[PDB]
Amino acid sequence: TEAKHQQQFFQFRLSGQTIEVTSEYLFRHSDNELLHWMVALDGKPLASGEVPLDVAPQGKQLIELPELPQPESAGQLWLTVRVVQPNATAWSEAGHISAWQQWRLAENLSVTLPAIPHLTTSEMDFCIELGNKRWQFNRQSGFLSQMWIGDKKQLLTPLRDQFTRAPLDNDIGVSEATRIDPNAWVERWKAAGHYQAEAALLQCTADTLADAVLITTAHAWQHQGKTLFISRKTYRIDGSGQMAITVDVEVASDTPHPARIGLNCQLAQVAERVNWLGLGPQENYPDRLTAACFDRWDLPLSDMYTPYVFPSENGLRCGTRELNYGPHQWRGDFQFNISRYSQQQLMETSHRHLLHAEEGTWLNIDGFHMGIGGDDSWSPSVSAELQLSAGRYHYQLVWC
Amino acid sequence: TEAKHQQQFFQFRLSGQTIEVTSEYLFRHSDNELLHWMVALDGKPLASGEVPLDVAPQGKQLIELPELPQPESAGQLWLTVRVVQPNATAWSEAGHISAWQQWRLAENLSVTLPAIPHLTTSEMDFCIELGNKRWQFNRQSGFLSQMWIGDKKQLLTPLRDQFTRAPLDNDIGVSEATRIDPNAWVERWKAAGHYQAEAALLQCTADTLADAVLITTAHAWQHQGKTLFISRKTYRIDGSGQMAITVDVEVASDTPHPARIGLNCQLAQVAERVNWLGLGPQENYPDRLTAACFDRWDLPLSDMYTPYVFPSENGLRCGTRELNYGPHQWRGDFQFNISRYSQQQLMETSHRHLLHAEEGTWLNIDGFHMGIGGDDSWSPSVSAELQLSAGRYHYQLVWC
Repeated sequence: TEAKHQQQFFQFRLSGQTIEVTSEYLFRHSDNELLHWMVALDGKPLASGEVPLDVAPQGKQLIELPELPQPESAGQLWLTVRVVQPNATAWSEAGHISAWQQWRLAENLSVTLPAIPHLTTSEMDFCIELGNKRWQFNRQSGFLSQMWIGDKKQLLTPLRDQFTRAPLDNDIGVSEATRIDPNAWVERWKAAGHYQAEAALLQCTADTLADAVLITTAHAWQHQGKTLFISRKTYRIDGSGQMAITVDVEVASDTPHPARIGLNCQLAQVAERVNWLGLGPQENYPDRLTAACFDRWDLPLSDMYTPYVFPSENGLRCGTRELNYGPHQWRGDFQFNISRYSQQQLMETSHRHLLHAEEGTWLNIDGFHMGIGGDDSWSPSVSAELQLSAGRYHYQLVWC
Repeated sequence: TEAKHQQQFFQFRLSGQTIEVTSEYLFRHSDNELLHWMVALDGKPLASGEVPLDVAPQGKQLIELPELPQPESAGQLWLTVRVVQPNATAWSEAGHISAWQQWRLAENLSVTLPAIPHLTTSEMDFCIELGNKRWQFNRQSGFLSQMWIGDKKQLLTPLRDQFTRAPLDNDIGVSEATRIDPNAWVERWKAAGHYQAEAALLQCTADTLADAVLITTAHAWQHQGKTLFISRKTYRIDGSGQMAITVDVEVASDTPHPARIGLNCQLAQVAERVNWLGLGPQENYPDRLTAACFDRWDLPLSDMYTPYVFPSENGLRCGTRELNYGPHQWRGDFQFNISRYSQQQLMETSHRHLLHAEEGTWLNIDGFHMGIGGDDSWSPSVSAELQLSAGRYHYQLVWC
């Protein structure tokens, strides 16, 4: 689909209210083409229309959109156009989409303003109660170890920072089985000990505010006395049941740049659908997301796993502002994937048919994710602006 | 100096311990050239050496550095090389530097761990007392309005967010006085109301931790019912006298990208020197910083103001991890300028001789600063990666 979008024969430019369509056909007029446009406010459709394409080969057609309805709610307005072929051809069905493009329109930042959670202090854990719910923070590990909705535990594995991915074929960087590229990203990550790095708890305290509870943690990841990453976190659990998570990550400049900076947990839930506001229905990465579109997407959970024959990191969706899985909701500005296979099982399994679904749902939420490359697959091919080289990283997430 | 660095006739590459020098002379051997190298750990010199250059025209010389001393103190090791001409020529004195380059070496992230400040609540202000010191937060404006060291006030103007700069000639985008470019950055900033935008206080509360005090603020900047920017802040005043400031800024995607995202205040101090760990002795911008070097720099305060004949934003230093001015210290990862002229007076004064020094010191500390452009001066010339287009911005600062 990335190939389809980049190779599309119509190119689009949005002046202000005008869409300029350019034909990259050399010989045919656009005689089987219908432009559909839609304006949505973070997934919700506000306006839509249809305009027949009437563009010569290598020519341009100006399409003036009507007066768009400047809404009242906060959020980002998005314009999406798609060229549909209303007639079947010898090679395509009626209604075939041949080209599309999306733009941000006007944005309206929200300035609207929003019991009290109870903090139990044991020597081994911090427990925060609000209503039926509980949050449990292991004071020895420093991680949120368990969550309670009603009577039922929500996690099978604690919420923990993750800096690695199960390596893609581009990460592995081999074209002949007998020759290993020592500059390959997986060779550099393994030699740096990214997959072996142990978290050293630096700080984990709890403070009761007059409207919430604040858990502060700091961890250092180390391999052989070298600190690779430091993760500083604050968890703000308010009376409205939200858990605001702020993460500041420092990466040593001399370590190879990590594949991702995010969080990972094994949810106890196995739900059927994934619902979320972000880029594209399909899998998209920071290096490959131009074909994706921002919208509200809703797919079965099997659709969020790409069954590459050699298993690797897969199924990521970027630009996500909201993710819904069962009763849980995560908001912010993140990338995610979600599936029944941990990154460890993906990395250790040579064939997709040897994968087995693990008992809950593995959730990877990334503030930051490296590009996937692909200029070739036998040398480092992620461009320098798609590498996580900034050294300090910040992201915020809200879970309910 | 940026022109001197980019045009230098020796080019450098650091493999691992080896410096490869490439000559861009066509006709002369490097017969008046001495490479000086120095390794420092955040300004402090650890090792240094001298190596005569012996490179043919268009040739290469490999220089293997000795065993560098792997230090114990946290911080970033930096390698700086400079080519000096030991002999005078007809056009240069003895000791003339003709070329230089700096690299990051190994980094060691710090994982070391560090009374109680008293919070007065009035209806108009929050006041935090610790020792001799006081911090005052205007509850109606939401800003830190005054600071006390001993008996003496430290601010003449409250610490406030700043999203504008006094426009450069490239921002103004005019080459003929009769013709105004409506796409010029200053025209877009003025039409969007960046210079007129009024801060609307959303939130300002205070919470007393068991080791510090936390002031939380949120502001919205608006022009004619459009929210341009939202600034969310936390001020953490601990028992060690530090004030940790965290700022998260949201920018509306439909406003023109702001010239800077930072803080600005008028310090009551007028001190003689500026001392700081960051890029270059000279003024450097995100678009123009390759000639600068990371080191500890110490200049008179007049050296931090560039007296451009048409006054504009000037004197910024990027990549700064620590800034010292009188008894104050700011740490983090910021850009700053410091001078006796506010951005307003710089913007309103047509000639440098019409500037008058204001009573204290104007401090601008930027998390983020736009590039200055200069491909031409009569059209928009800041490249897209040097524009503040990310929409959400985070920076942290510590004032001590």
